[PDB]
Amino acid sequence: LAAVSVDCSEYPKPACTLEYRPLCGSDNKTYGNKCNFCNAVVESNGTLTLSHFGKC
Repeated sequence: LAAVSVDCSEYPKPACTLEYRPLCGSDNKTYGNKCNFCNAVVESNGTLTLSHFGKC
């Protein structure tokens, strides 16, 4: 319960790297890592956002 969100002003990128940082959007959508979650923020106008860092 807070405003902890990642930044994706450099997305989207053609490479996710492959790490594993499951960021759950504020709608409960798990994204493998920051880039996968950041590609949703970029293709969503930022209407996604997250509610908690981790898997939903």
